[PDB]
Amino acid sequence: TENILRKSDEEIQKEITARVKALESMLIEQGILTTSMIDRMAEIYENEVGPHLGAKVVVKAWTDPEFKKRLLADGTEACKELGIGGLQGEDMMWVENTDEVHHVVVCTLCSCYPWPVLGLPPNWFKEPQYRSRVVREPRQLLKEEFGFEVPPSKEIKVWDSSSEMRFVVLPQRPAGTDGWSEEELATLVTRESMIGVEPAKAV
Amino acid sequence: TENILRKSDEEIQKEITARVKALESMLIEQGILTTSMIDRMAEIYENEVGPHLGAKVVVKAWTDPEFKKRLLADGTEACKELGIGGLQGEDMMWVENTDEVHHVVVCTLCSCYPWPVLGLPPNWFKEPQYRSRVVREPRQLLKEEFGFEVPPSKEIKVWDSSSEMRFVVLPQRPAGTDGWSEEELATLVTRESMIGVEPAKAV
Amino acid sequence: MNGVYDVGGTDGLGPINRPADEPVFRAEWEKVAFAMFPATFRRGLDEFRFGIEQMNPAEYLESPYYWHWIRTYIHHGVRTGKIDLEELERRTQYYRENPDAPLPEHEQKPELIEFVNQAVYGGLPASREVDRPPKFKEGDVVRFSTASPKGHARRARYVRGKTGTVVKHHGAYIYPDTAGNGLGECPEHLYTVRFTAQELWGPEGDPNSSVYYDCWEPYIELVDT
Amino acid sequence: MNGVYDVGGTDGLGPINRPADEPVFRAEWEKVAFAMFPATFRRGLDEFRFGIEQMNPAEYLESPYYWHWIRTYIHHGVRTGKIDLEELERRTQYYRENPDAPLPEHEQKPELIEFVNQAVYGGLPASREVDRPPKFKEGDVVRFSTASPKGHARRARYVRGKTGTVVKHHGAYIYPDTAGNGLGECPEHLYTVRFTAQELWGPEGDPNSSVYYDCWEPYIELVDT
Ligand SMILES: [Co+2]
Ligand SMILES: [Co+2]
Repeated sequence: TENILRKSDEEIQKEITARVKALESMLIEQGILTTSMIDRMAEIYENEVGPHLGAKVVVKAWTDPEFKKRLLADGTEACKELGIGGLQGEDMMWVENTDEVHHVVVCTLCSCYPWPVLGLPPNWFKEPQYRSRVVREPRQLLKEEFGFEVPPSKEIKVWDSSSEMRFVVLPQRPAGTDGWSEEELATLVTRESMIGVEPAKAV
Repeated sequence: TENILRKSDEEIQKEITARVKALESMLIEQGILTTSMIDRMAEIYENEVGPHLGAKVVVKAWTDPEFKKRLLADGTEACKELGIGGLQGEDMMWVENTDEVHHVVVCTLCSCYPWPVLGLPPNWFKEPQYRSRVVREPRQLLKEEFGFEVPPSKEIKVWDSSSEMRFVVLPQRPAGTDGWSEEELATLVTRESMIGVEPAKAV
Repeated sequence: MNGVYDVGGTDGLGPINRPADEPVFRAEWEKVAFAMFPATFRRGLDEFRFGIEQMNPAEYLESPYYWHWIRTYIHHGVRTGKIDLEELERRTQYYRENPDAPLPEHEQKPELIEFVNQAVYGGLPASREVDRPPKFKEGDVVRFSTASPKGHARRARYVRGKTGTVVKHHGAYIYPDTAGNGLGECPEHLYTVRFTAQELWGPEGDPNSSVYYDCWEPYIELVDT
Repeated sequence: MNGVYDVGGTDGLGPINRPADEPVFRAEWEKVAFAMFPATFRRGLDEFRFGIEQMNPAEYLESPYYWHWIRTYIHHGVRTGKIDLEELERRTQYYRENPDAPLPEHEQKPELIEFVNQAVYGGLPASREVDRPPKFKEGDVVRFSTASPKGHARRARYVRGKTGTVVKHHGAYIYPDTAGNGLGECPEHLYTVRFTAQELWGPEGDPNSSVYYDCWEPYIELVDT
């Protein structure tokens, strides 16, 4: 939004870069940061951990009703059955989209997100526009920002992660996918479908 | 406070000046602003209306107990007895400092101030630091910002002007001023003493 | 609306910046912004507030105060179509580049001066006479509404749902929840209510302090007379 | 604390800015800020949050997200004296002027890599075993405290004093009101509570919506089982 007091993006980027390199040079001299530790972290959430992991959990719960029941009883344990877990997903509770109930997830206090199944959150999730409005106008927010009309009779449940418990949406299986393979069904599970801001892809 | 995104004060001033002259040139062409109307307003609150007016009300209530009772019953009517009133002081309620009670005044929603007795408010009154903290830590705010220790047994009453009613503090008469003239006592009444952030001057 | 502008009880805004003295007007542009308050209501005061409340909050929190007045005027201008926003940008750049360029030629208007002196010394009273008598009276114990309108209102978040004691009935006044939203005056009875610090903040409140907050009749409901 | 960072239910922040795609890291500096989360707790996660919450709000609301992490690290560094603030300013200007200058020579450390892989795939669980049993159970109707600590807590203003229904007991976890204020873990039982939109916002709330908010035991008191 327009703010006449604000520097240009380019000027902001240039100032942040210098402040960060300066702090980094001090942490390195203290021995608590190294270039290799930085690259390993970047490498992990750029290539290893990401929403493709959460899609596997979704297609398994879609095609395996016993697993789905365990997913909904205890999300951390069930995702572990697929070797999926760890940092910022130590406590995971998955919640099921139905014909009667739609779920959407948010961290109004900061940016809490289930990193082991989704990776790091997109910037709109961590920013004040989504966080402030979704607990208060979920139905319009979904219509206006995501093109997603949730009928006024359907209940919208908003999960605000004020604790280390992380909420992940299990989206409804799209119609027209009977008997599809797990890899086929995965192409329909989006990051957005597991935040609850979109359904899984149609067709 | 430090904000790395913020332009320099000089750059902010230069940008505001241009935006204001631009808006002004448009309002003038619409005929709703003129240079003479601007100068008259500036002239009034630079030279005519100011806290010297409120000091007269204070010294009268100090030296006239019947007037003081009318001041506290209906502030607008009593100030009118001195030909003092008008814009942003249509409804005035004055409140009395005692040995048991100290009063402080604030507009947390914006900047409401009793213009006819005080003039326009200082910038710290209209800014978020004072407005946010005074309803919540009045005692420390008075100590830290104004050097004013209000003993923890004394009750601090904070008046938040959420309506057109304007609150004005009647400060306690300083000790050691028995029989002083009205002009002498006026030198002790400050703008700050009628906001409640300071007592009237000592000695 | 639940704007950040509603700063009562917000933590972490920092120490007060108070110079020892300052002038009424720190720059000539501030006089122009000021003169626009009286030029505005000549939309009322409530709508004028609502437009400041819809500012960019980061802009609101750090800009010079009278910039808020410039913003609220532009807000209503473009909405009522009286200010063409594109012409205004062109004029801004023009004056960016030629800051000493003259203003447009205009006739001085005597009636604008008489209006100014009239409003300043005569006032613009918001008190109104209504047909219903007051619902509440001194010493009634009342509860501030937990409603949260999306438009303009005077319901500071830090009192919503709190319980206080009615301290004074003032008569009836312009009602902000209609006036500042373009829905008319719809006058309502006005009361000062007293809230203890401990009711407002919990144990973190000063044990010997209270806050007086003005409530319009629809804001409060009886708990005990 | 009552920081502006607690944005749930705030009005007027504007439309969402969402590009169609974006990379995980938009600039190399963001990777450096990110790597500082794991370098921090090697102070816990709660204290890390508290330092972001004490930022300048206008800075907080508009800066790139990972700038918040840089701020919270500097906050704790100067406080614990581990970051000399004057050296840091000199280094900033140095890198302002020589942005391609090398970093200081250092030994790579194998144990920092093993720590990283350990934290990432093994996790850093906040669940703890406590000696007292839970006070509350599914279907209990509870009221969220109206307390307002000045330090760190997880009491979003928009639920304080609201009434909800306990939905699930999770066990006990690190308690933020002690942990994020340097007062230890002091583990407490954790519950998900359900609040209707209408309890939260009044008539302005969606008539078919509810918000689930996690509450630690001291946050809530019984109204009805
Ligand atoms: Co978060
Ligand atoms: Co005000």
